[PDB]
Amino acid sequence: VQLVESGGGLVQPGGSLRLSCAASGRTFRVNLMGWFRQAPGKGRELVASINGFDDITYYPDSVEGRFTISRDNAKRMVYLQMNSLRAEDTAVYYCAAYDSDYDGRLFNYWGQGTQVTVSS
Amino acid sequence: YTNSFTRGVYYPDKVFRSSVLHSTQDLFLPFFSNVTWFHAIDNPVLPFNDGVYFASTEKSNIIRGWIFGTTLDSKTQSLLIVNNATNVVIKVCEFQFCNDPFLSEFRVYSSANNCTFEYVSQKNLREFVFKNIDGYFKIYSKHTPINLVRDLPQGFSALEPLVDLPIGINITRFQTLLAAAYYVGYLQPRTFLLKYNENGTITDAVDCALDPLSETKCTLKSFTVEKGIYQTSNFRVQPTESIVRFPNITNLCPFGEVFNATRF
Amino acid sequence: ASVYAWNRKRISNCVADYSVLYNSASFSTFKCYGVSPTKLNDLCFTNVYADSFVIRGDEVRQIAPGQTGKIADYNYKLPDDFTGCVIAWNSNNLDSKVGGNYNYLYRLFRKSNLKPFERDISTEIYQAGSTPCNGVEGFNCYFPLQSYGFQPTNGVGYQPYRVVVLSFATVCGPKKSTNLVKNKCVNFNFNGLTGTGVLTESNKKFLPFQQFGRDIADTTDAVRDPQTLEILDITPCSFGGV
Ligand SMILES: *[C@@H]1O[C@H](CO)[C@@H](O)[C@H](O)[C@H]1NC(C)=O
Repeated sequence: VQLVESGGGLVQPGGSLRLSCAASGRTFRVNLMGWFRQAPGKGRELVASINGFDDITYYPDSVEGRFTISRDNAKRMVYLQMNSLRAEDTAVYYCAAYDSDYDGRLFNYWGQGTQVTVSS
Repeated sequence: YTNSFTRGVYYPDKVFRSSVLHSTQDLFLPFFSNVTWFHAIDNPVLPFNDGVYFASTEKSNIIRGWIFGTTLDSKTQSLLIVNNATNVVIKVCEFQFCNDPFLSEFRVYSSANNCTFEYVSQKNLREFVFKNIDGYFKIYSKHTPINLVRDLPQGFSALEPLVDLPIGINITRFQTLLAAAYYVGYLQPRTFLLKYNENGTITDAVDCALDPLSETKCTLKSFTVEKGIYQTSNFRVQPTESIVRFPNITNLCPFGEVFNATRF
Repeated sequence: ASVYAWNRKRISNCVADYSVLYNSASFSTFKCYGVSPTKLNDLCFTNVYADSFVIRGDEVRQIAPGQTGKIADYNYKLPDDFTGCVIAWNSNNLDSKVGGNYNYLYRLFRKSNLKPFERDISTEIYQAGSTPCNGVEGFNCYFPLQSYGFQPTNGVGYQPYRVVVLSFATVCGPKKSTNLVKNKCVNFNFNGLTGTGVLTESNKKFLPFQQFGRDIADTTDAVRDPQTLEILDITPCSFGGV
């Protein structure tokens, strides 16, 4: 299990950006990824969550109508397309891989993280 | 503006009758009534009061469809009928209105919401009748060969039912979509008298509130009346103003010691 | 899909055969609240909703009005005035992977109980203590969902169960067609008609959308059958004095 994140640099407000991270190693018992956002002055936040088994995606009310997440089962890929970028989205984005123990408690793998900046 | 020379009759119910005169009491378009000659060569928003008469005449498929509704916007239920191909469409969601629905341009439906029935399925005048009662939606139509230059021909022929729709959505609006002749008329409760022939088609009709002769024909249940004198109706005068004279004094009734009393 | 993400499908404007539904297969649980299973076909309503979810055997009893539990309070809630049926059956063959099937998950806690017919899809980290947690799971902060221990060797109390709930005019099931008789006066009932008389042929020509036919004094004298579009006549069989 190793989370490697690619993409995400310096963009202009009102633009678009897509980030993709790959998971390689041990097969995950639970099909559940997610995207996290850590503001420089705040803590980790929730951006999107996709299961794939149910093909249902969840977004918070802050970015419900702007952030879209997609997954590629064959390539073990996940994507997060960001549209209508604002100055509040300037933060570091992380990738999360969820696994479960024998008892059933869900685990979480933390990726390296990619820095995303929105500047004029 | 133009009038209507005895045009706009339709089969009331689904009953076969032969060589018999009948009396019906539902909504029609009164004979010799003023209509609006809308010309688009443009599409306003017209109200919907109990029924609408529609007609058009063009050598090319300028007319496309209609956009019904009650508070037309992206916030309530609606209805949409268009013909952009060899197929028709029906929907009860719409909710994508705009200020210029002129439409392979299809810039009408910007959005979508909770949807319903999917009846997506299969010059000259083309007259239509629309009415929405008892929670059902009914339409009528007919097509006839025609040659004219200004308004409309003479003669008449009834319209036959086409479809039905259990929509249940209130309608208080009406629009149109083009791509020539486009008339509009309204409906009103009247009483008629229709004549059937042997095969079962309406071939003549007379009204009951047009002229005294028509009243006599309706009261005698015939199309020919012999010489004489007849009793037709009654005559009375309606009031004009109102008088509500009442006593003079003013003082509020004491109910506190009755209702809000301390000790009973 | 899982119980925490139960799927809902709407049924309307079509013919449903309720009796055949029970006879298609064998269901271990079949409980109807406010609906008579015998007269299941003898109903005519407007809105039909089929909510379905996967739980274990011991959580089956929680799918009922006025029930409490993890699933009843955090995954799916049934209103106290529920008018429908609950159908469940074991799914240890096709819906049970060999060894701790982790595809199915369920919710364990929330900030408040779920309203009836409400689905929760949020994956926000639950704060179970005074120590705050910002997008990080750990002490006093656990994921709202946990994986099911679905194993083929598990007991029937933990074996997976797919449950279908039916929640309730355009939805009804008609039946009872019959052949036709001629030249003998019988009792007939077409669609919305009743009367006694003999039926013979006729030479009348109808129109492509007419069904009945009335003479003077409003009495039926011609009927079109809704199976072969053949015209018919109606005369009453004899009566008289003695
Ligand atoms: C219509 O009526 C004419 C005579 O008025 C008759 O010759 C014809 O056969 C009829 N059409 C039918 C019965 O379909």
